[PDB]
Amino acid sequence: MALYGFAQGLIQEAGIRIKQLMEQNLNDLVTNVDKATEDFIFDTILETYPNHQVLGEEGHDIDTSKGTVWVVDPIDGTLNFVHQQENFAISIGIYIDGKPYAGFVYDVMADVLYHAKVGEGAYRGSQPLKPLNDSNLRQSIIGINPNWLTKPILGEIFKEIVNDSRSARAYGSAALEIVSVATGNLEAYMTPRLQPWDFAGGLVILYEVNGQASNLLGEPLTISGPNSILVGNRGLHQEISNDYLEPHHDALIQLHEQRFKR
Amino acid sequence: ALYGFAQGLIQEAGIRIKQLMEQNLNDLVTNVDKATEDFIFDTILETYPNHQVLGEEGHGHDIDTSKGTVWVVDPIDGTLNFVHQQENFAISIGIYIDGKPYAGFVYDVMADVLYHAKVGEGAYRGSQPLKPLNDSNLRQSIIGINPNWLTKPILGEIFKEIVNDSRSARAYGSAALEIVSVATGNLEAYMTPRLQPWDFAGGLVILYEVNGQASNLLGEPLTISGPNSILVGNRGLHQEISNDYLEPHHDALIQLHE
Repeated sequence: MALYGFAQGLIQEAGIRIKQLMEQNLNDLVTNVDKATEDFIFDTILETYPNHQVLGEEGHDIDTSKGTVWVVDPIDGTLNFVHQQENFAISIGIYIDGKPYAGFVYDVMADVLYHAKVGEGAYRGSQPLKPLNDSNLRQSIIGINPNWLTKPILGEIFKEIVNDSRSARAYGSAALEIVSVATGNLEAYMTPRLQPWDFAGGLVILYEVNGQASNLLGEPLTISGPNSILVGNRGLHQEISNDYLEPHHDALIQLHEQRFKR
Repeated sequence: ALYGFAQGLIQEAGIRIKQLMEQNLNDLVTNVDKATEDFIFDTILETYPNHQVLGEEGHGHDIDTSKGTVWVVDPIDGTLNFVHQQENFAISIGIYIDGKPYAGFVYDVMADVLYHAKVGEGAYRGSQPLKPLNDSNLRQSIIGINPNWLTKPILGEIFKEIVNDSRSARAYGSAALEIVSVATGNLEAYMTPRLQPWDFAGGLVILYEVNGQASNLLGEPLTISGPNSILVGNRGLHQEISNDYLEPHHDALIQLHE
């Protein structure tokens, strides 16, 4: 539990430093807080575990299958931060020899840390989260940014799933949206593009409550590269993938290759 | 005093919803909505016999909302959020005198935050005053709009271009709290093609008191006489969205509106 405990305190303490920076200043603050927060997180890890690797948003050619890897987003939801001064998270996923060990998403402005060690359950603070139950799409609320319904091809494909869902939401922080699936606040969430540091922490929490995650082609998520994202309770993950994205697989493959190849 | 009375009243309504959720441990939302509206209605009339109540649960259907003092109330704004999230829903109460705003109240029940305003006297988050809004450019603005409206044949095109130019979009699923979100600065604009009076009435007073503006999609003023489309924002991007993006589609909107 040692490294887990170190991560937990570190992320909370980095949250306190984010609020201190916001106080002093009472689109340039967010860049500055983003760098401050990653340099603190990087330096504290390096001081204590000198051989650990850090895959970070702020930039810190890394083979994520070898040794211990911290994948960090200092501020996930930067626009939320700039415009609302809340609804943004620090996110930390920790992986050992390519394999998930622990995940953390810290809602800095509510002081709520979501966290999970692989195998040991998922938590909101000191309260355990319950396993997820299956839903049908017809009774589910889903997370999806309205901007994706405007895009060529992607638009038409996401329209049907929006149409069948009961309703749709979008909160602007991917790590917090994936946690909203883990807590049952959304039955599913999707986006065509996310960096590893936006899903790594959230994914560990999701998996402890029996949720599932894939990309839009049903392929597993890994921290080796950016990807599209579909997460949900088992049941309706399989309905969205099987009945709504499957009939459009070739078009999704083409989008995927255009976005990610090379 | 009428203002203070409504403040105490909306909070007690919330305590009772919290009680019915607590005791229950999708028929819940239906019964809860009824008991809250009946509580609100019985408490208004018992102190103010001569007032009326235009209610989501069905009190005052077709009353003529221009005569006298009129309480326009939604007990659970965001019924889907209530069912699925047990949070992100609000009680909304607008008080209108002679067809004109007097006061507004939206109570985020699970966060225990009351947003309130009396015409001419400022808007509040509990006891903290809310700052007046500044102008934003559309390209630097976050807008609130549900993805669903982008699926519809004529609407989807009418909103497309405004989603594209805007910096990003969000959707919370409670119109009363989305309007309040425009009044607090968490959103720069919010829009939808259909909303009942009980879902905007309380929110509009809060907004007007921080200098935001509100109209329908055709730039016409909103009233409590019936359903309408909605566009709220700070002044500059209200004007940017209406003038520049909505105005070209007036004839299609005129048609949708009837």
